[PDB]
Amino acid sequence: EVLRVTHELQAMKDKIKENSEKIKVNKTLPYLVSNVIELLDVKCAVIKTSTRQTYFLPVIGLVDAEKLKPGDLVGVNKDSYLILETLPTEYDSRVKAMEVDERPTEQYSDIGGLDKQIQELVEAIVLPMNHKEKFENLGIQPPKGVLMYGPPGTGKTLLARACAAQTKATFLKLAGPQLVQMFIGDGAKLVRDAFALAKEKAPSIIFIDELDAIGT
Amino acid sequence: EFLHAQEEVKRIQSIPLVIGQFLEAVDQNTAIVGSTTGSNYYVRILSTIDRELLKPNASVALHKHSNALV
Amino acid sequence: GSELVQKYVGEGARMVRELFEMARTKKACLIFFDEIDAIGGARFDDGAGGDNEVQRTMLELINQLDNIKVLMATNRPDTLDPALMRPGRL
Amino acid sequence: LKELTKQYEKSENDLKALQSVGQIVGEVLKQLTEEKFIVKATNGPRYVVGCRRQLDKSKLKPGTRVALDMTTLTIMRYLPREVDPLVYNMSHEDPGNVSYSEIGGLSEQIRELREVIELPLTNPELFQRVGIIPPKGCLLYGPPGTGKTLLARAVASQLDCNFLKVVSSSIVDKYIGESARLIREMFNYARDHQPCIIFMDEIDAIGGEGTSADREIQRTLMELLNQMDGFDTLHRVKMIMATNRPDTLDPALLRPGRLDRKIHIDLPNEQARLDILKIHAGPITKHGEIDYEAIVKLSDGFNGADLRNVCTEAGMFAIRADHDFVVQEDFMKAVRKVADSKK
Amino acid sequence: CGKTMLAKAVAHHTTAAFIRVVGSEFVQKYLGEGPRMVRDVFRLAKENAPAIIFIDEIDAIATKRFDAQTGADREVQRILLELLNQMDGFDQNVNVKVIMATNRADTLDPALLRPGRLDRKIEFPLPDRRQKRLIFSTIT
Amino acid sequence: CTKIINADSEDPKYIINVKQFAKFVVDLSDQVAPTDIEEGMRVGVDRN
Amino acid sequence: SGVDINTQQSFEALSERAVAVVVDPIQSVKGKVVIDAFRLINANMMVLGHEPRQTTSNLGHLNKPSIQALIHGLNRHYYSITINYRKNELEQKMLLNLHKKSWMEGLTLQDYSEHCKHNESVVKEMLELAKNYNKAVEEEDKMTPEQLAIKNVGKQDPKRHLEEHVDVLMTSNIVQCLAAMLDTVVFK
Ligand SMILES: Nc1ncnc2c1ncn2[C@@H]1O[C@H](COP(=O)(O)OP(=O)(O)OP(=O)(O)O)[C@@H](O)[C@H]1O
Ligand SMILES: Nc1ncnc2c1ncn2[C@@H]1O[C@H](COP(=O)(O)OP(=O)(O)O)[C@@H](O)[C@H]1O
Ligand SMILES: Nc1ncnc2c1ncn2[C@@H]1O[C@H](COP(=O)(O)OP(=O)(O)O)[C@@H](O)[C@H]1O
Ligand SMILES: [Mg+2]
Ligand SMILES: [Mg+2]
Ligand SMILES: [Zn+2]
Repeated sequence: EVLRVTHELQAMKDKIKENSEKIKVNKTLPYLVSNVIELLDVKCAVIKTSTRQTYFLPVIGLVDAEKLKPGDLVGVNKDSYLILETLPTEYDSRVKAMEVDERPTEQYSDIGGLDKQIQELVEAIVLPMNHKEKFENLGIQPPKGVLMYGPPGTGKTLLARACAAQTKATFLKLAGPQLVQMFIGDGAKLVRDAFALAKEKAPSIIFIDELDAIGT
Repeated sequence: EFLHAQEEVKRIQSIPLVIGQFLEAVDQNTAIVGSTTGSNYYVRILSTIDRELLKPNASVALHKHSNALV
Repeated sequence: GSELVQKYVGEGARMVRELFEMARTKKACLIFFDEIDAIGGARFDDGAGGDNEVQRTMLELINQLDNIKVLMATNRPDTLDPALMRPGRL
Repeated sequence: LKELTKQYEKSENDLKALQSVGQIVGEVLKQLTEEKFIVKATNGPRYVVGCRRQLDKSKLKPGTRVALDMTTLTIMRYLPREVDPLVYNMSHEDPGNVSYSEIGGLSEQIRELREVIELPLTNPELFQRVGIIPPKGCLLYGPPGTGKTLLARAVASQLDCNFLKVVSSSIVDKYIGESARLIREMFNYARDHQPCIIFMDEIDAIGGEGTSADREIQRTLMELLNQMDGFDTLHRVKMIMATNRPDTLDPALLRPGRLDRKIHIDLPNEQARLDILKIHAGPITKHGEIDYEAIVKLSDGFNGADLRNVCTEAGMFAIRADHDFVVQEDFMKAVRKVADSKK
Repeated sequence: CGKTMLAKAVAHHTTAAFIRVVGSEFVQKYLGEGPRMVRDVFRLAKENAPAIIFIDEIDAIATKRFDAQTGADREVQRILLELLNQMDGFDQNVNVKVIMATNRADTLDPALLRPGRLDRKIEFPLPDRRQKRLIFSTIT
Repeated sequence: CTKIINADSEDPKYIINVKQFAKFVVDLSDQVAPTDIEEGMRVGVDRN
Repeated sequence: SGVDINTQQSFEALSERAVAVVVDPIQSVKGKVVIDAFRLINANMMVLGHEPRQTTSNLGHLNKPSIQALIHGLNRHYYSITINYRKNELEQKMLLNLHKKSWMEGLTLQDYSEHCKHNESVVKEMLELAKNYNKAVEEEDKMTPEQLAIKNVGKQDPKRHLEEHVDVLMTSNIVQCLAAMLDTVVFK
């Protein structure tokens, strides 16, 4: 009987081989890099291709359902517009270029007069990031962010690098005037990848200078 | 043959159909309607279509392939 | 200055970016923005229009500004953005 | 064999998928006849399109998203309305699950606001049995920071309805017509998403003469009063329009179907301070006994937000220390710094 | 005093195409959008004739003309002039009736009070001891 | 070439931006060498 | 295409009459079926006449070299071949069953309520058209009546919206009455 099981194994092995060869010869290249907007239930997703055209898919294609999530950047066929392979993100390379670790060391000795503001930032961050156990125990929710408003030349960028300097962290700087790209869906992808990268790394701070570029 | 010709004439109004705005009339059985695709085409006009509904703003329907006022 | 304001969106920022990149590639480069008021008007919110396009070009220029030396000339310096006139860029 | 069986069935589903082709997402804009539609692609031209036989004609109303075949150009199936955080208005903001007990010492004012707004939205049967059109709009006036916005969020949370918060001083823009245009867009927005709590901030900018800029405030005021009470749809949305100076408000802005019921919310009441400290300091871990009367007497003329800053700053003092709140001296210095440094 | 409510009743009782616009809706920014909106309103009344245009609170954009010294008053005077042209101009609109409601009746431009543009200047006074009885009876 | 995938360091499956047309995942022609195409540099692709 | 050109060349290697045909499913959406056969013409035959045909008369028949295909290369790299479809009996007869009705069809009485509604609607439209006909005929304006009959041609009142409508209503009425009488005769 073991020979019968072996024969079934070999037959289904060559069946797997032929279906795999069909899949491989239907994969080929190129793929249309498309961004899945959402996933409707009634195994079918609404894709917006990089060609600025949306195409509903009756079936998802050569991928598995729960792996796909709203916002996933995948590669689809140029004609049938069907998901072929999920494309890894890797946070591009520009996003990883903004984790700058040559912090010019704005020690609080290099910033004068902005003392109470330094202490207010260190009350809003640092201790929430460093000594967080007591912060959970108290029930004081630490504000996730601070907005540095002030007349130009006040030193907002300086104190930002300062509290990025003497308080460790990764300092993923995400300055606003950078976050405007004539390519559609690049700035938004930049922000989402920056936050995903901040999730990936150790305790860090996302810093956005001149928010008016996108904050209008 | 005449009922046949009328039948294929009606068939040209099948329902793959783009819509364009009737910009201007040139002369009988032709037009300059610009399609919604983004281009303006010098087209032909069906005889069955009455010319008095061809006001110079009408959102007329065009053949998908031949791109003619149908 | 006229070229740094293009019809298509984002082309002015790209223009200034490659201008600064070419300037950096050269050794001891000088840039002279004659009539800065064309691309240096005071910032205000005008999203429903093309004004923010040259606005974002100016913001990208400020980002580039803050061996390279930069020159700017204007007969109405009161119309320039205070951020651009601060002594970190000029 | 079994694992091979499962993955081979999945691979055959993939093989069938490879033959399957995509559909252009489109939106129906008109229905000429019972087999004719005007469907516009998301980014594309408009096509005269028919419907598949296994599809209900009625469901394809103007505005119904569809996914037509991209070769025959025929509708194959309907799609529900597209969802995305692309909304330009405050509706997507959630007021937060805050109860009426969270705001302390406004029991009478809370009750009047419930009677004015909660009743027409929850049980209109009383109002229709009496024979009166349900009241719409309540005006909360008081010192700034006293908690009118918190009250609005509490109502919007209990009623489980969408909530719009707007700074009325922001809506008056220098350019002509945008001030009234913002109110217009706000109201037409509330028409689509119902029921709606239209909480407007300090109205004295909008509500209450020989220059164009002054007649602009008149024009936006008329637009507002037309939006609340008048033509089109009398609607069911409610407004929690709150002000800081009630005498400035236009008398026409105070009418029954036009934002009646001037609720006075004065600075936290003498007994209300204790309740506010209980609700906003109780969450803070503190084993030590409290002399609340002493804090209340040391906090005279305080506003509701000040007590929350006292609690947060006492927590901060604890952060700069052991970690546990044990002593009243902390509440004293917190009150003083929320007294002198918040001036 | 029932100015808006009578127009509402007319709209509920008309076989024509009622087109309500508020006076504040014509005051749009981007000069050339308000007068263009007036042009669109009257044109829309034109194809779907017979049609009725109810312009409530016209005192916003139909105040007496004067020597405007900025684009601000120039644009509102332009809206008023476009109203005058479309209500009675070189293009006589037929089967297009206009109801217009104001609370002042004296700031209105004299050209707009002409008996060729606004023929009937109906006055809605405060209810007397007789009308108040009827209003109470109908509401109650 | 905005990104290099490097699926197995032998079939890199480069991602290319065609400016206005679209963004695609493509491979080299046999003529050009794998090491000549470095990230971010301008590349020339065929129409097909 | 050029790739199609090479593909046809490879097919011609096995046999020098390996035809290549193209079928466009979208243009052939109706009675017209756009299908043109092609065979590669040898690039070494430029010395002699392209389309090397001989005594015949069917070169211009059944088609005229299309503009849509001429610019992509016709009579230069590949030449079209006249298309002819072998359809015979016992095959067409099976195909006519696509829309053939049945014995039940032709005896149904339609629906009398909507039949009366349609008859009344057509009669009313005939009444308006007869008012128009009366106006036009009684006008009988004689300032060049031959030019009057050609300055008012827009598919209107005189005859096109005349008896053609009488044609349809009379056809419907006679068919319905004949079917009704046939049923009263056959069915008891
Ligand atoms: N409080 C301060 N102490 C020391 N140096 C300061 C201080 N404030 C500003 N500076 C200096 O002045 C300059 C201001 O640049 P910086 O970008 O830090 O300020 P900013 O207010 O954030 O600027 P901008 O708003 O134009 O982006 C820097 O060279 C900085 O070193
Ligand atoms: N009466 C109150 N009871 C409890 N908390 C209050 C009260 N008043 C204000 N607060 C606190 O102050 C914060 C902001 O108050 P806000 O609603 O902005 O006051 P206002 O509406 O008067 O401006 C709220 O988050 C709330 O926690
Ligand atoms: N004759 C009336 N009968 C009943 N209600 C009336 C009468 N006149 C005015 N009203 C009430 O006055 C309110 C204001 O409406 P109206 O006077 O038409 O608008 P406006 O104040 O702009 O003239 C309405 O809600 C209406 O119920
Ligand atoms: Mg800065
Ligand atoms: Mg009114
Ligand atoms: Zn081909």
